[PDB]
Amino acid sequence: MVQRGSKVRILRKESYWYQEIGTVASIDQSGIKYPVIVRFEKVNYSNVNSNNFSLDEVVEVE
Amino acid sequence: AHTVKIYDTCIGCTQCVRACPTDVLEMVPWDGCRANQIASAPRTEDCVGCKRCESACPTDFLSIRVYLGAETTRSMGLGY
Amino acid sequence: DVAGLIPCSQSDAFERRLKNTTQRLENRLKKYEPGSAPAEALQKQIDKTQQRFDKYRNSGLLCGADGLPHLITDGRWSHAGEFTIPGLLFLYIAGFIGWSGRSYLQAVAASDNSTEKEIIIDIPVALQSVSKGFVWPLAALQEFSSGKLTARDEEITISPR
Amino acid sequence: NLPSILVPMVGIVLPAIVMALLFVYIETDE
Amino acid sequence: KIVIDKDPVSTSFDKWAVPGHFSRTLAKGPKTTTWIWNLHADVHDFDSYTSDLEEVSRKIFSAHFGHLAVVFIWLSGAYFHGARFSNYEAWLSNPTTIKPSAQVVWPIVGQEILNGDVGGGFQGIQITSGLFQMWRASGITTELQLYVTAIGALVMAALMLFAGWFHYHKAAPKLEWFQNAESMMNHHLGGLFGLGSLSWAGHQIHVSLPVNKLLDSGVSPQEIPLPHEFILNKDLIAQLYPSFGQGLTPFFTLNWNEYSDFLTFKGGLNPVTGGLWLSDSAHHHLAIAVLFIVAGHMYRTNWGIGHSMKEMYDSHKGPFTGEGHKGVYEIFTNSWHAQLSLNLALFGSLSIIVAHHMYSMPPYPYLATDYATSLCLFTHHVWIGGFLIVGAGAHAAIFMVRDYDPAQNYNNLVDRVLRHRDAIISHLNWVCIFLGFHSFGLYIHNDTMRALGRPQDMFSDAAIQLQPVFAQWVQGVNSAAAGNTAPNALANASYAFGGDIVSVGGKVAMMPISLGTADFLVHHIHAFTIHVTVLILLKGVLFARNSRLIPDKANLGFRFPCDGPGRGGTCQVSAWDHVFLGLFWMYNSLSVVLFHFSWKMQSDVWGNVTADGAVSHITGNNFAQGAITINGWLRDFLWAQASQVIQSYGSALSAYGLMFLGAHFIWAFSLMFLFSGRGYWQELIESIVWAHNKLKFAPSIQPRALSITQGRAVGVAHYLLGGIATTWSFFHARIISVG
Amino acid sequence: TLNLNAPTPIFGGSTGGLLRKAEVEEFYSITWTGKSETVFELPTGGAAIMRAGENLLRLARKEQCIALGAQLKDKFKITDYKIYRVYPSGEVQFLHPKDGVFPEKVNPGRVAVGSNKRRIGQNPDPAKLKFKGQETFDS
Amino acid sequence: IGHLSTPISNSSAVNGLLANLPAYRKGLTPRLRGLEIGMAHGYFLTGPFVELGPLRNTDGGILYGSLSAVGLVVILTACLALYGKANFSGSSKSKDATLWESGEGWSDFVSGWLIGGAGSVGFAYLLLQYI
Amino acid sequence: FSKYLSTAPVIGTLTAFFLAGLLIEINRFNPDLLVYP
Ligand code: CLA
Ligand code: CLA
Ligand code: CLA
Ligand SMILES: CC1=C(C/C=C(\C)CCC[C@H](C)CCC[C@H](C)CCCC(C)C)C(=O)c2ccccc2C1=O
Ligand code: SF4
Ligand code: SF4
Repeated sequence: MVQRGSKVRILRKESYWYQEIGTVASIDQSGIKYPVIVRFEKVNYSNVNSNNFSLDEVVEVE
Repeated sequence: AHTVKIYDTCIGCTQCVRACPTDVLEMVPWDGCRANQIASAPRTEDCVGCKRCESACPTDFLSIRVYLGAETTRSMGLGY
Repeated sequence: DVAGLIPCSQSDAFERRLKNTTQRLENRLKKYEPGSAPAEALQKQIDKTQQRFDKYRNSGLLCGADGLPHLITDGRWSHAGEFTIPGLLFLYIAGFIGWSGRSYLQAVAASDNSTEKEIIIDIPVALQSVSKGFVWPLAALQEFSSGKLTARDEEITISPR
Repeated sequence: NLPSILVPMVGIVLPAIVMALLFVYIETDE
Repeated sequence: KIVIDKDPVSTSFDKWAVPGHFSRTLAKGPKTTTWIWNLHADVHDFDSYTSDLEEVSRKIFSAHFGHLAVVFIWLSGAYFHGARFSNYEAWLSNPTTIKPSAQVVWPIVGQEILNGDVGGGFQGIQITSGLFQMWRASGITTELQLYVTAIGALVMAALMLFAGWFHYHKAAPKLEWFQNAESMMNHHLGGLFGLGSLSWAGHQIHVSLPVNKLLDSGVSPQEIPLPHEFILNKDLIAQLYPSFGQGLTPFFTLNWNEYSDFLTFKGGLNPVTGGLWLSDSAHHHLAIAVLFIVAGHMYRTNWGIGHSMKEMYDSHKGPFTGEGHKGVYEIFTNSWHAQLSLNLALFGSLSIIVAHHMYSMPPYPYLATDYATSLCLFTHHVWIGGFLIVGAGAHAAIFMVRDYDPAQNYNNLVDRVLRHRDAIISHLNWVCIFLGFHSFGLYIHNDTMRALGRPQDMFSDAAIQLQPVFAQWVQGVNSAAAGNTAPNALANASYAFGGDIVSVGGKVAMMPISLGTADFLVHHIHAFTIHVTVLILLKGVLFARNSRLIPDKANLGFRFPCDGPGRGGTCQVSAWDHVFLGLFWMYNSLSVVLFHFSWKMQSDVWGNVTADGAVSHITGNNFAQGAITINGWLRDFLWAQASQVIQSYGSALSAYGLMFLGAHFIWAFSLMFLFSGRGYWQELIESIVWAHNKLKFAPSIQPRALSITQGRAVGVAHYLLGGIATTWSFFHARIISVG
Repeated sequence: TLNLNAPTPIFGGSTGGLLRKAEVEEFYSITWTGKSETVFELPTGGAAIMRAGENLLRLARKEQCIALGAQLKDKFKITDYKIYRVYPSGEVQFLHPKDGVFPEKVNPGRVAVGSNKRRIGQNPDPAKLKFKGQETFDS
Repeated sequence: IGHLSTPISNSSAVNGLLANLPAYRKGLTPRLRGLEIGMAHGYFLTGPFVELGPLRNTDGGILYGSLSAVGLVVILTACLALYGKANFSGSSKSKDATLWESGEGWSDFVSGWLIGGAGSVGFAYLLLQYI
Repeated sequence: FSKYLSTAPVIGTLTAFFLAGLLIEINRFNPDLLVYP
């Protein structure tokens, strides 16, 4: 279980920020798949900084 | 025709639909939640393959993909 | 004498390059007025030539059949000043500029706006990294031993497999 | 003498034949 | 009506800190490294971020002051280096023998070998800019007059730079001060062009003509009185052309015939120098002034009399063309790009007209015998002119994307050209293919005929003749025109059409450039290469908004790389990419014009004259039978005349040899950007960010590959720089040695 | 339906439109009501004038209809554009709005065509689908 | 309206020349209109071959030049046969039903181009070497 | 203006102006340094 503000590492192998550190901005309090919103320092090639991940793709390195 | 497949990491952002220049895409309600949406491509025969729907998807490594298949007269974008 | 290369003090092809370089400048001098300003600039050019042939004769260089000084990199210590000595002189200077820009970026990245400080360069943090950059052959030794010079592969981003 | 017959045969005539069967084989249809 | 604003912009350094301050897209910080190139791309494009035409035009006005500053700064350096570091004083005593020179090179690592034996008691770089011949025609005899002019340009540079600060920060004019085109046309015609040619006509009479009358009598540059003495001492201006003793009473009483000795119509070349007669050019700009001052009283202002350009276009409409020119005035007083493209078209079209009128009618004394300068003066202004014509097709395309309004343009002359553009482009498409076959294929025919041992079947002068009869006739009506249809002129408009050989020194100043079978071929190569260059640029203009392929190409922009790999692939569809492709074709077109020029003159025109009168040219009349085949263009021109740019190592021409190979590098380096694409490098950089992220020092400004539009731009920039600077080095090292 | 005949805009021009492809198979027509007599750019060349109308325009491509149908929604705010594709020498009537509403708006009763119940990193290798009729993205 | 209306578009001075050429003329059968087309093009095609040839000042040049021009017509008979083999497959009908739209006569048109093409090449050989 | 001189193009130029002029003045008093003597 990840909470907001927690510094996570992404295990989604397709992501631009795979195996990189980001801070969770929020989690969605419903049963929606991919609820974990992580904000990253580094922008991807579409110059965005957020994505929706699941709890299986993140860890709790804090 | 080019194949357009929409993956489940979509968020109902509606951005790829309004960036389509040939009116391929549309928004549809979702089954398991009945509140959020997803894009859908019921008119893939109209698809020219411009990949403007991939330039508008906000998810990291976009939820809608375009695979350039066989080239008909519509997908070649020919006025003749 | 390592590859049939005679030294340049007894190499006659090298001593004949000097005879033709000054003869191509004395005939360039022979037409001008002797007290003029282009006349003295050719004698400054003639004597600058004589200061490179006498600099290469006494340095013990190796001239071939053409008469040009060849360099020998296998590094021998009798020919150490060709590549080994300015190469060591190179490697400290390049590693100084290398470790300075690396120490600058690690200091800047743990701040509020890191990308801002790459455009406008913080002269405090820039001159700090010069102070941390002069000690780099010592500073990288305890940096590599501490485990914080490199990163493990679970921390870097990597293309999908 | 055989060069004078053979080189305008495969230089001109024989390409014009194989261009004809190919162009019919391309633009035919089932 | 002058209307301004008082202090709209403060004079602060708060925005000097932040780069990218002007736009909402920038100044947030570079998250990637494209921002470093996004900043330098859209700075001087004021129209994008600022959405007020009043604010846009104030930026544009005060910026030309800054460009006026850098020209004056550059002009002072032309005058300073002629004052200090030149042999201009020794050159006036012997202008044929002594090579013109400035730019002494410092005694460092060996580049003081470039300070060569250039003439007299001076050592420097033999320059090819013609400033020595321009200052002699201006009358300058000592270096003090060059030194004060270098100071005079720097105070003028500060005057323009202060005026750009003043007219944006302090007193910026409103929009209505800029939209007054009739008062602007009135002022620039009579004032800038008329008084500028009236006041220069004053210099050529009082200053240039007296000192040149004694210089072509050949006394000394020291014995000649200073040019203020020709204003003060009226007895001194009476011993040479004694019509100054009557004053301005021939002028006001219309008895202008008394000025028949310093306002002539002699019209030839000076037999002592090989330049135009200065009394012709004195009479010239005086006649140009009155035509320009009178024409500046044409357009209407706040005094009622005068033409209105809005009502000349209304009721200039035919039955073919619908509503006529109705709307082109309102387009031209609102679009800054349509004003830019048209003023760029005829600035670059003029710059090639300047090149053609200056080798054949050499305006300056000892410019014609200076083959080292007359070729570089031609090849410069041709090259300057072709860049500006590409900027015409560029800025006409930027007009179409955001300044074109369909509501203002219904059935006018912009609408009706955008409605039959498929008829314009395809008929332009055919005429390139017709000209490419029937001009280049006549070289391919002549290669194949001379290779097969069939020299009687090619197109030559001893073969199937293609004589240029429409140009040889025009050579006849202009060579026999002095005395019959221009009866007051003593000699022809030029010696290029027909006339004697003017021989100044031992060398040809000018001689009749004949036309033959080879000249038919190259002039149709020129007709072909221009028509493709038009075809790429005009396709970009007419299809800048839409096509059958992309119907919303103006919604995507003037400068975007592609609409994707669909519709078969839509790479280089935008209006910017046609400007990018036309740059090579402009490079392709102009480089043949300069290859045509450099060998036409060396074989048929330029050369030496013996003591009897026979001419021996430079390359020896080998343009007639060599320049009809591509092998003769390779063997007798590019291989045979680059024998001075490669045998130049170890001599004073060595920096031409180093610029030769060094520009082959930058040309070939450009193909790395042109042939390849971006997404290779963006995954190659992903291996180099890793090897920097491994040692924990990867930059926070994330490294990106150059964009698709930038990678095209950085590849065309090094392409032109690589080939022009090769042609720069080949031309300079050749004609300095032989001419 | 297409309501042909409907008045063409007052145009008279455009080499660049509706050539021989239209008479054999598949041309398109966009129909709208323009609430002025104002000028608008065509995808062919630029002007016509929109009628009071019932305005109709026969275009060559569907891509040219949505480009014009975007201009009427942008510049004139007339979003009532209703494109078609013709009969016997054409294919399919009533192309847009396909379900009585714009595709960016949600409408129940639509079915998610081309949806995938997986991500893109969960796509199989092509070696697993080698020598089969399956493709590496279809489900 | 989709087509542009210039003042010289639909002019009767050139719409009468189009309606009377043997490609649009109403009274002709495909054997006759192939002959009229073939007689015109074969007549001028021997023009450039006899005056611009590899051999022009020979015995010799009028025959071999005209031998080259019938060489083009026998090539272009194949092109008119191959265009009819390809574009009229099954004699593909269309909306107009002319010689150019559906096939319907096409084997006679190529022979008509063959007869008139080889005729006027040889007919102009008479007026050049003789007459 | 001092915060302007800390920006990348100017401080990329004046240090390159410094490092070039370092190398330029070296070759004037110490010409033709092939090897270490
Ligand atoms: C590779 C094979 C090939 C061969 C063997 C030839 C042979 C020839 N060509 Mg070349 N040509 C070729 C390919 C070839 N061509 C290609 C690929 C090009 C494009 C680069 C050319 C471009 C070219 C030009 C522009 C010309 C030639 C000409 C010639 C003729 C020069 C000698 C001559 O005049 O005899 C004298 C003989 C004659 C003048 C008449 C020959 C008999 C004619 C061609 C056929 C008679 C018709 C016959 C009933 C049926 C058709 C048979 C035919 C298709 C073989 C010779 C027949 C010249 C020529 O005369 O063209 C006809 C000429 O002007 N060629
Ligand atoms: C000297 C005092 C001074 C000061 C403090 C300012 C300050 C300002 N000016 Mg002003 N202005 C001035 C004089 C001054 N200006 C002059 C002399 C001119 C006439 C050129 C102008 C014309 C002008 C315009 C049109 C605009 C400004 C603007 C500005 C504001 C932002 C500019 C900026 O931050 O970029 C600083 C820019 C630089 C440091 C680059 C200067 C480039 C110079 C002029 C030419 C360099 C080319 C050179 C020849 C190099 C060639 C290549 C090389 C390799 C050889 C800032 C308040 C902008 C504004 O107010 O936006 C709302 C704006 O649009 N100024
Ligand atoms: C030298 C290399 C080269 C060549 C040959 C061409 C040729 C052409 N370019 Mg290209 N182009 C080039 C470099 C070249 N370009 C480069 C580097 C760029 C990137 C900037 C471009 C970008 C470009 C643009 C943007 C455009 C062109 C266009 C054209 C065409 C102009 C039409 C014409 O006159 O054809 C005449 C044909 C020739 C001159 C070729 C000579 C061949 C001889 C005469 C005939 C061949 C002999 C024989 C019959 C061969 C057949 C026998 C065989 C089959 C057995 C022509 C095909 C334009 C176009 O297509 O518009 C119509 C156009 O708009 N090109
Ligand atoms: C080589 C190449 C690249 C890679 C080139 C890049 C990334 C440019 C980077 C090179 C410059 C020189 C980096 C400059 C870095 C610093 C500014 C250096 C500062 C040094 C100071 C001392 C001045 C592309 O991105 C590309 C894209 C599209 C088509 C072709 C190509 C292409 O050919
Ligand atoms: S484009 Fe992709 S991310 Fe955006 S709404 Fe459509 S499916 Fe979701
Ligand atoms: S490729 Fe283009 S046309 Fe096809 S769905 Fe995506 S945006 Fe629409």
